[PDB]
Amino acid sequence: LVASGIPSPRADVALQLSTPHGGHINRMINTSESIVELDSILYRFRKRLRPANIGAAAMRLEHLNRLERRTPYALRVQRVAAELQKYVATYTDRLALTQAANVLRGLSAVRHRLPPELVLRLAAGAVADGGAALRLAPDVDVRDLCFGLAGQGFNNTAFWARLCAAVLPRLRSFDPNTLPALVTALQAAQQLPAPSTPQAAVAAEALRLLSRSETLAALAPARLADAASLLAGLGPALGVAVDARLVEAVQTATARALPSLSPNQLPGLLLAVAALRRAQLPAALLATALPHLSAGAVTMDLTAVMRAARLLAPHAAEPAAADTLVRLARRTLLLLPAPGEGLVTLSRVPRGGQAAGAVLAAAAPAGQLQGRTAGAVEGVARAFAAAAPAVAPQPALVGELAARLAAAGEAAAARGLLDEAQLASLGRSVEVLAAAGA
Amino acid sequence: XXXXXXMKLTAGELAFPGMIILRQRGTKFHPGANVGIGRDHTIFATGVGKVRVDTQPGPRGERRVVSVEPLPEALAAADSALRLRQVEAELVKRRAEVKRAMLQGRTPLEPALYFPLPRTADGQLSWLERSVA
Amino acid sequence: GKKGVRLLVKLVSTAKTGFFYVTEKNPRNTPWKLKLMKFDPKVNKHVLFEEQK
Amino acid sequence: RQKAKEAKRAARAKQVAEAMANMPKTVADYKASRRLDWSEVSALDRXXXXXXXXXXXXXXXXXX
Amino acid sequence: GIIWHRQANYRHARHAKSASQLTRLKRWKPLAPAFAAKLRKLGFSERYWAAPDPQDVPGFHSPRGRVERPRRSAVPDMDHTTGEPALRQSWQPPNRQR
RNA sequence: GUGCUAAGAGUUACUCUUAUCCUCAAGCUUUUCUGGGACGGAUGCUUCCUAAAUAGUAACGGGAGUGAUCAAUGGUACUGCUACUUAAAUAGAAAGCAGUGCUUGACUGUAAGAACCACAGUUCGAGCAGGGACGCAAGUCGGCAUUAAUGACCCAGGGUAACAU
RNA sequence: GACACGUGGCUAGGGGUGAAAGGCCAAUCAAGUUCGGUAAUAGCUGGUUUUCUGCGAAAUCUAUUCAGGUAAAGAGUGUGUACUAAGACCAU
Ligand SMILES: [Mg+2]
Ligand SMILES: [Mg+2]
Ligand SMILES: [Mg+2]
Ligand SMILES: [Mg+2]
Ligand SMILES: [Mg+2]
Repeated sequence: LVASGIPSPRADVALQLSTPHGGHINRMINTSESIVELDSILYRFRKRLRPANIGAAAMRLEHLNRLERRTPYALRVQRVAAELQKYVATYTDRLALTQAANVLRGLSAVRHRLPPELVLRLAAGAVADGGAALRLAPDVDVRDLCFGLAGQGFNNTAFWARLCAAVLPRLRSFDPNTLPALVTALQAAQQLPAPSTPQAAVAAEALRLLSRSETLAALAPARLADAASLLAGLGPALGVAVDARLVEAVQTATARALPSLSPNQLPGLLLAVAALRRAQLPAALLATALPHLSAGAVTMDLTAVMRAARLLAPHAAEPAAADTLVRLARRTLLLLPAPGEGLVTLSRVPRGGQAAGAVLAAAAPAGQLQGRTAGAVEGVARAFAAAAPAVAPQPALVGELAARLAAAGEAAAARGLLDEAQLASLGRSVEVLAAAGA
Repeated sequence: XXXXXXMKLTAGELAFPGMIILRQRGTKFHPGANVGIGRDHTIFATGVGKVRVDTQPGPRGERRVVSVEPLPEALAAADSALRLRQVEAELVKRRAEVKRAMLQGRTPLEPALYFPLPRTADGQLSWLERSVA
Repeated sequence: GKKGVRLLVKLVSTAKTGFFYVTEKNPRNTPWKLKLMKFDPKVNKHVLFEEQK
Repeated sequence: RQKAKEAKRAARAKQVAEAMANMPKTVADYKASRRLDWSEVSALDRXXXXXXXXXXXXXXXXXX
Repeated sequence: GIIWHRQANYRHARHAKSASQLTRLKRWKPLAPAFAAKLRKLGFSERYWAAPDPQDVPGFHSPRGRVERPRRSAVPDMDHTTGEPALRQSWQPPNRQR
């Protein structure tokens, strides 16, 4: 304890940092618990950084940006991303597959696109052999490499052919939850055509691995949501079929993995199983996932309340569905700016780590109007026009909801984020809601 | 010398555990809820909450009781005792991260020596090396 | 002071391993050999401690 | 030299184990010698702490 | 690059101190910034309390010494004529040189 | 070092070795505050007035203390009575006055956070682990209602532990 | 005459000589002069040499063989980082 107001040294951090071993900069990076703390660490050692430190810094920037709920397009994140991009340009042929996968995933998940010749160098360096880089690297490195190269553009379809030819013999030795990231990375580029063939072959063998029992009950939660979405989206096109063994296994494991999903992940999984049964929402599964949907609606972003409102669109007369839908109505009322905040004040927003961007999500929730929520207010408008008799008991609530939907639509159309088809559908949904509101 | 003896955190000031509320000679102010009292009658907070100074009937006359009232957003996130301890722990951890962000790595927070682990007992964290049988 | 005959003296453990406590004592007002049960960290059990110089 | 070291370690471990086995009798002896509430300084009996100091100092001189 | 030191007031006279005070004095504290700046400029870069012996490493031992003789070192040095210019304000001329 | 002296030794008066009174010749020390200097006085710590209603605030400015006591005057659980407890201030239906029953927490390893503060240090400290004490429990106990009785480091000595010879 | 003078000689520096004065020993002697160590040392005194532009203190406090010295804190400058603030005022 230095000077009575300066934090006393923590126990485990001092025990980890005091080593005879090397690795001090990477340990300082890994104990940085916020963003300009990491930037001050990168400032202190900027004449001392090596490729391992650049990979660790990119991964830690990714984790700290997701750890708060602030946007990746913030200036702090983009400055750290460009500073790491300088060292990536310096060491562009020295980076091994661990470090190249680290910098690619870290700079794609903060949505900072590298120059495409640098991405070309960084992928050709991964395949400048007889595929020997992809046979000495573990499954997580291949997953991070595929996720990073699915971003940064780079739908080269010749690089992906040799990557999929290198990873196909090794794929059944992979841990069973890195497979959905591989299939998602193949789908995210312009691979898997007819909406070349080793890519579809490794996607088919990955979905054959994911479809089986005794592993689908052994995936981690929130990996089964993406696996169920990928199966429901790509089953009849290439791989497994309608069969009730898979749907029974998905429902059984979904009933067990309910509490371990964050509220932004539940409606994706339930729409995934709804799409699975169309290749619906069966009995006594909605009655145990819907208390979770009501308890997760207090902290739930606007595209997630879209997915939950579309989920609760085809039935509204049930009282549990009705008050769940009015809870989503109050949530959409809360996080969408008034046409005329008062929850917390903007002067006291934390610059710290844990959920500081969530406090910035309140305290004038305007300014979170990116393009995703710009189309998503139209989607929520359609989903609430579908669910008439659940919210229609509350007249002033649905009137103020229509007012805020129209105000956000006008504002984001003024910002250039909508077009005339979305504006017309938004107008139809807001006039339905406003006619129901009086 | 100087012997500064006064009240440090006034009423309505947000407090965190360990913060000295007032330093006095003799119990001019008496401890209340979520409040500890030291050897020299120092009043220190044992909970996250705003300080409240209220006057109550006393054995000699007009006792002033210093207390810490927990936040209304706490006791809503919180059997109850375990839940309050978990809520307080997260607030204390968040305070440290915010303070470290505000002091931008310009103060010597942790040892980070080139030495073998700073002497560790079975419990660990001893700045005292002790030989082991 | 020189008028005050109270001195510091040592309390050696019965158990073994020579762990000790140093506490002061008046010789005149206590001509006992001072014996108390104190915690011994070597054995982690309470044992007795007699007075030796 | 290490055989002599392990012999010394075993010898000290043996003596501490034997004294730890003897130890409950030692605390009982000390507690009994401090305890005085029986057979007071005289048959007068007439004040408990006054009679529990003169005999205790006399026992301390006897058990010096 | 922080210069650390052990706290003083713990070597002796521990009977006259409270349990919390003794627990507090076992900890180490960093040097004050002004003193640390002077030591850093003077060139102080000591990574260990004492230098590790090159011997005692397996395979690196004395040809004829069974180990070596340690030589415990003392720490007094202050004279206004010859030793430690850091510990004197000015230089004293010598005493008549016989 | 120098002159005599003492005790051994050699050639066997003289010479050598060692020691030390009293002489000779040297070498070193021989603070500071101060309505000049000298003289006298003082140089840690605590409290009250100055000090002007947060804190803080000077003068060889003005009045009291202190360099401890106590194996109980410590801890815990109780029993009677009521204007004292002390250096002063703040306080105290017990933190007062008389008692009892057990005990040693007058511990081991730590401690977030603060008061303070040039630095060194100083002060409070909930909580965790160990083993205990008292109490049916509630819960208190890391010395005493608090603020004084607390001299760094070096050096020397003791117990124990590891390594070494 | 315990005299004066002349010509060579002797006593030299921690030493000489002195009817004894801190006297004399080549016009600065309670330690000669010259040379060397020596570019001794001086917290003291004096001095520090062309121009323009921008910013701009302090004489408080703590410690000190220390109070005309030094070091730390306060107050300055440049550089960096970062807030519509770890800021200044005013209102309730
Ligand atoms: Mg003293
Ligand atoms: Mg020793
Ligand atoms: Mg000479
Ligand atoms: Mg001024
Ligand atoms: Mg001065």
